[PDB]
Amino acid sequence: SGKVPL
Amino acid sequence: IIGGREVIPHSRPYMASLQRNGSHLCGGVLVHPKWVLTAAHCLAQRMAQLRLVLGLHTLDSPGLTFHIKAAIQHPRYKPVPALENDLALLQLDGKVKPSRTIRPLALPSKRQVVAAGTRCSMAGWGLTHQGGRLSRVLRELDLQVLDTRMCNNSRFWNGSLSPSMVCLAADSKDQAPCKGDSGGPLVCGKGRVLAGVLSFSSRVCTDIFKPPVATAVAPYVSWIRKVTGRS
Repeated sequence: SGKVPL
Repeated sequence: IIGGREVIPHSRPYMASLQRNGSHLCGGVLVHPKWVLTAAHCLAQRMAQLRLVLGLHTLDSPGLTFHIKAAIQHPRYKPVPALENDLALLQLDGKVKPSRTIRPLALPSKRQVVAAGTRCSMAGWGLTHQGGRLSRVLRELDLQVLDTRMCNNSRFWNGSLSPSMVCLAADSKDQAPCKGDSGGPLVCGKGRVLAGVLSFSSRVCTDIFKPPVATAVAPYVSWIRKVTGRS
């Protein structure tokens, strides 16, 4: 789905 | 960091703020007098405008500023959607002289394991609320390592966490690293040993079904030593 970089 | 605590000033002298035109972008860890370890996805930028600032507590404050001579991304870095090997080493354009406010954190053994249950913490200047703003002061948050298999559950990270990734949870549902916090170090145990570099979460920082994840340092220690030239 959605890995969002921190 | 959402729901974290202000650190004691200079209590984490290995902290780096990676900044673009004076504006904080990601944390880093000083791992050598000439090298900051950080997250690779942080360098999707014009380097000409990036600086590393050391010894900071308050974000708008001088600290000690370095230009970057080189940004070496892990050879097998894969950006989103697969955020694999999300590490870069940044070479400072000077050489840090260890002092009370600025000092490298040692790499762990190459055979360190970060077992489920390990008590750790991390630090950063990242967002304090969803859709909010950066923290003015360096903050910290206790995190515990979660079982990777449980983190890979269909409702959680759905099979997408590799063996090199460290799945993490705060003591409370409303505490989480947030934007600006990636690149910063995860330190574990009583000896507060370097164990990871924060990487990613989901778009909502406190989403309980998408726990934050850090890249484990130990499997990359030999790459780091090769790059830094210090065997």
